[PDB]
Amino acid sequence: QELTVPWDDIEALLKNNFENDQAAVRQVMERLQKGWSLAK
Amino acid sequence: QELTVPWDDIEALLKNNFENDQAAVRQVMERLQKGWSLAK
Repeated sequence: QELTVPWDDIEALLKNNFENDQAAVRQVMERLQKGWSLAK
Repeated sequence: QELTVPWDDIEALLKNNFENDQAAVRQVMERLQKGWSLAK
């Protein structure tokens, strides 16, 4: 699939969503990206 | 990992990001979710 995901904007969303757990922002973003690479 | 992702907010972000291709919003959200389930 030829689709581009705004990882910057998503990181900002998860950053806000995890307004305490930046470590969680990391884990969720890295799992989303990894998963994006797995679900290709 | 015990992490919750705002799929609603992300869908809105991708909806805005793909301000033309709602079909792409679908494909990206479904691949992010599937990938989330794969990268567990």
